Amino acid sequence: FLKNNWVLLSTVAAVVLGITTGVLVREHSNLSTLEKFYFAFPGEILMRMLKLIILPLIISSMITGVAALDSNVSGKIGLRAVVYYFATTLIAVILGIVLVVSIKPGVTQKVGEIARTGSTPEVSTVDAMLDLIRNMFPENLVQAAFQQYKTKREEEYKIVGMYSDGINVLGLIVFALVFGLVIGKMGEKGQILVDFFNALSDATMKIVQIIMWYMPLGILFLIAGCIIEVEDWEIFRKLGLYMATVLTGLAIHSIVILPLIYFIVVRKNPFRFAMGMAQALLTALMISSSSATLPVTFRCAEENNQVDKRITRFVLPVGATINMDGTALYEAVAAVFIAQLNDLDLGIGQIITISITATSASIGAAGVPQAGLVTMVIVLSAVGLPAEDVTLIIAVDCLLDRFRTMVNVLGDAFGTGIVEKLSKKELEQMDVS
Amino acid sequence: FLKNNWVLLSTVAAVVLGITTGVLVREHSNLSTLEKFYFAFPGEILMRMLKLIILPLIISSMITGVAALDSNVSGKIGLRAVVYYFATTLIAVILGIVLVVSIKPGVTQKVGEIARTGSTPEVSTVDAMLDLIRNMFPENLVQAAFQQYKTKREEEYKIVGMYSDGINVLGLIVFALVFGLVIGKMGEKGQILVDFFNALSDATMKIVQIIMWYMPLGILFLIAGCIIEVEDWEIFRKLGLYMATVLTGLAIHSIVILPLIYFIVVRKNPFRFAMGMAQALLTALMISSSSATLPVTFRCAEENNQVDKRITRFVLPVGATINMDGTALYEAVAAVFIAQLNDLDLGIGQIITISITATSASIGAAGVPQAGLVTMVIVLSAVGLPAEDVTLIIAVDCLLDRFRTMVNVLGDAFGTGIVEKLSKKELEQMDVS
Amino acid sequence: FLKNNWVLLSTVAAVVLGITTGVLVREHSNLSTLEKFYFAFPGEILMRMLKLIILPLIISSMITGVAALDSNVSGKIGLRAVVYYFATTLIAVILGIVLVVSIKPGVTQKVGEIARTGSTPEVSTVDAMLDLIRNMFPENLVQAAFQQYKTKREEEYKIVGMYSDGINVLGLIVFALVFGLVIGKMGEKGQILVDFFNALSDATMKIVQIIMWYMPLGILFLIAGCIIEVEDWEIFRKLGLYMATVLTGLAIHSIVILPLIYFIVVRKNPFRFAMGMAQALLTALMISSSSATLPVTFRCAEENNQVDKRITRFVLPVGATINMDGTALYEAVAAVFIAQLNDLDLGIGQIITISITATSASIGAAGVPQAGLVTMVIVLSAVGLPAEDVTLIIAVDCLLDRFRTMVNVLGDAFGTGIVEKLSKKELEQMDVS
Ligand code: NA
Ligand code: NA
Ligand code: NA
Ligand code: NA
Ligand code: NA
Ligand code: NA
Repeated sequence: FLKNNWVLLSTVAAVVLGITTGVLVREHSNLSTLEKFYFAFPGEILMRMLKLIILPLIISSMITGVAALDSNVSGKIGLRAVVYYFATTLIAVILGIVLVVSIKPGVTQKVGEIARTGSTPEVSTVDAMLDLIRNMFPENLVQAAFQQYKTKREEEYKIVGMYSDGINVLGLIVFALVFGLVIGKMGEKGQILVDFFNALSDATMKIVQIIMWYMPLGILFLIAGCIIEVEDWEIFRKLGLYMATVLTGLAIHSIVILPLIYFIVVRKNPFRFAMGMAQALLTALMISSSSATLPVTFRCAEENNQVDKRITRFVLPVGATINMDGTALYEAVAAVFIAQLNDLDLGIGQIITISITATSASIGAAGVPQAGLVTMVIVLSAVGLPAEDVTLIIAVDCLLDRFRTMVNVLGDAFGTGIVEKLSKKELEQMDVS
Repeated sequence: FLKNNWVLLSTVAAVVLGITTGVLVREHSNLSTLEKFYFAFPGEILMRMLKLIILPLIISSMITGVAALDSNVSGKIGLRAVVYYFATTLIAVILGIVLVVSIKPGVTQKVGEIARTGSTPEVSTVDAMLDLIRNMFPENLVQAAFQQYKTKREEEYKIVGMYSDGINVLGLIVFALVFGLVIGKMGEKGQILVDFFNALSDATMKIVQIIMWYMPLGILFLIAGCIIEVEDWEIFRKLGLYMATVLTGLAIHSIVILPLIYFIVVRKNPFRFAMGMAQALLTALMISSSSATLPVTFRCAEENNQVDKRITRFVLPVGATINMDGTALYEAVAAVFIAQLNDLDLGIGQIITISITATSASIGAAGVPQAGLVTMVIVLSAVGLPAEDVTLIIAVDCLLDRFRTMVNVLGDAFGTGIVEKLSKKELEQMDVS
Repeated sequence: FLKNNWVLLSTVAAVVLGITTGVLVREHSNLSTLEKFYFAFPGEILMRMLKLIILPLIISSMITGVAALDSNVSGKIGLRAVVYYFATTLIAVILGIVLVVSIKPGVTQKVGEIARTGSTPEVSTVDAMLDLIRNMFPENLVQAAFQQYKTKREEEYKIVGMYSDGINVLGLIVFALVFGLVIGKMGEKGQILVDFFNALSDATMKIVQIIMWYMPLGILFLIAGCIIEVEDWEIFRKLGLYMATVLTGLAIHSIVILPLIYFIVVRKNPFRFAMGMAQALLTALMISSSSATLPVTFRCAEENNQVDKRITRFVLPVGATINMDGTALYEAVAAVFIAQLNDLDLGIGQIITISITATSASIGAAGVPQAGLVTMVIVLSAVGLPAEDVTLIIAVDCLLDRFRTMVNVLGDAFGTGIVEKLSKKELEQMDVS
């Protein structure tokens, strides 16, 4: 049985050992902040090693995937993927809103009882959306590989912009799509670039295979340091009903809505598809990042589920960037819970604008130093609530982010198969002629 | 008639509509600073899309152009282009000085009457020239793609340098020329690099062709927001004679001096050459940037005027970087006008040093966050005037910069044809053997 | 005799003329700080031109060298090189410690008599080593080409990290080694990348050949400005015995230890090997940088000593990065001298930990804005001395750094030949089959 499922067994054992070690250490010892930081060093090393891979993999994969297909086939496949992503995000938002409204978690809990943690950023909604469009079209290609643009209102007001660290994934993907479309039409004139980027993609995948050897040791310390950070369980008991509502929404979505759509589109049992993606699901639940787990999702979807490479290389990065089913559900539930916490009544129009803002904000927001907090503030402003109410939820974000990430990865994995089945005729036509 | 001149007709219609919209909006409505900024969003998007193209196009074009020619042919062509650029800049400076001296605009106008706008930077002349030489030879190739070097005097004085945003075009072009010279001599060993950069150049040109579709909508809002910014026309009336002198100099240069030299060198009617470049001229007059309009100039000069690609790819980027006929004329006229504004008499030696400083400063200065203001301050210091007198002219810089840009582009376009005619024998000899 | 040794003769003449000019200028004239800075402009230009070459040369050379060999041959060659580097650094540290202890320079000199210069940085040992491991694995490939990571302790303490300028050579070399290993195994799939990087390496070497023409003029002003900076010779007389001890250690190492090991391993006379590397030795003694002189060492070792390119391309960059025989000897001598300056007795265990800290700190530290000062502070903290005692030695660092650099380059040059002789069978086996 070994030498075939060694990676999965090692990951499971590392997760179990890390949970046990975190519980034992935190319970039977007292550590300072500096010692707690020093305890999680291998996890940080694994984090930066996985971050090192994102740029070459995304660029080469997008260019190769777009360049392989014809222009007409590419347009159709992209349209189907976009429609699927939008529909799934909207359904997730609707389910979240319905659940949080029905359960009514915030009615009993008082605002004064709940403690406050973290700091609230200052957000302008229009400036945030305009910054999103600006980052769609960067000014410098080299700067976009490690930096992003942001505008702030300053003084009777003037807008001033600056650049800060953090890779601009959206602009890079837009440019990679346009470049692959252009070099596909050149034919014999652009073949050398196609070969260059194909070789680069293969090399990056082999490097990821190398990193997979060290992954378990970093995973152990990552989950252990996640457990050690929480000082007390009283806040967890105080936020029990809200976390239960969020987890119920995520579980219902992942177990019912996506498998039902998959079975309706492609007449196959979706649980074998989910079993194929189990390794990527555990990776997403541990690392808690959708872009860093992309090569694992690539490998799972291609080797286990026998999905076509032409569909996968195109679909997976775009889904990793713009498909946020777990996030939008979270935002909606948190917004309505905060509204119920105060003595504020919610009308039908308020629910509608909350849903629209959550759907657009999650899809648009691909990466920001504080992306979730900014989008949560935007939703709260849309409903009219103060931005300072975000502090109430921050205590359990480190715990819920992992489940949100794994839900996003599951959505992308299901979507790749659905789009592959939808465009079965085009692939046959293209390969025969 | 359509489907052949659609781009030109759309650009003309967009310019007319933008002027009309700007006039109507500013006259029949009152807007705040924030609303004025929000009104020009499509123009800013077009700006950053055009800036995204500069780096790959310049690098690939320079490498391909130098690598195609032989070393001896390259040296001759470069020498002819450099001599033409220097001579045209010197003639422009002389014409400017003669005109501003003859008209005497500053005699009547009092210094106290003219209002003051903007902020005056602090400039050291020797430090500025040394920074120019430093930027000729950058320390890092990756950093030079999006940043530039500057030194300031601080304390009995010590020099401290730092890096700020803004692409270092001069250093990139120097390195690209050296690299293309080196890989041309390698022969069979460097062929793969030649193929790589040829394909990159073709892809970049196709991407520019894509951007040309959205250009008109951005142009409309660019010219409209340019018109809306000016608060009142009283300052325009107060600076009427100075603007008239500058426009007279630019028009005389563009209509007489360049066509005469072109007709003398190559026995052809230069107005058909200008008609071929009309699209690039309108692009430069709208965007007001010489580097961003380079692909349009490439396309016009190659498709319409049937200029050789070997000459064009070498000549156009260098001219875009170091040929500043419109700027030097502006600087000279502004300097002498400021001198006439005060009770200061100008001697022959003062005129000579003004002309020399304007010629060297404009040619050397290719790109700086505030390039024109810094060079104007340098010229004022050379004649001995205070740097605070720059504030008087800033009011109409946004209007005059477009005409200066279009004059620079026209000079480059004429120079490419003149150099092509001068080196007709070398091309034939190289292609036969 | 000319046209064959023109570069060497020009360099020697430039060194002599620069020493003469520096002595005459400083003695018969008085210059301000600004004028002293302006006097060394050509040297600074040569400095930045040599820095421009490091990134492409290192990346292409490492990728090409690793990709050429088989995986098993690569592992053996790397292991032999690593063992040689560690052994030579340890021997250098032991010799330094023995010499400084025997001579006893600090017994007579009082602490109060010695003047203090410069500023002492704040260093945390554990944070420094963790930063070294972090820089081994960077987060962004584009950012690693011009920036480095550093963590500081801030407030009951929290760790905050930031990025500052300075190329991350260690992370780039680790990635280049892994990439070359991966693309070597791909075979026919990775051939285009191999060709690309081979051509890039050849082009970079030709560009270095171009820079060699301007090198002498910059060297003259570099050595002249080095001489002019020192205000008085009294401090040199006060630090005479310490400088004599350091120079004795360096000379003994370079003349006895390395040639003896070379002769023992490969039965050849090592002084002809040293004569071959004379040009690189003078380059290192003038520029005082090990990475900037790497192409000169490449050319000397390949053309003059007939060393195999497969061994050289692999060995020389790693040695330039991690082989610091001169530095560790310096650190040990300085530490023990500072200890003798105070009324502090040194035990055997203290000597052992000093030697271990010097050996590990010099090898690990490849490049930092203040690398020597930080490692000296680390050693002083390891022995328990205050970090403020570093100010005593800074006066002669600009003089001693050149000798340290030339010792490092000599060690790398000897190591390449020793490793080539050790792995003679593998090369024959690989080329026959
Ligand atoms: Na979705
Ligand atoms: Na996703
Ligand atoms: Na000119
Ligand atoms: Na120009
Ligand atoms: Na060593
Ligand atoms: Na070295």
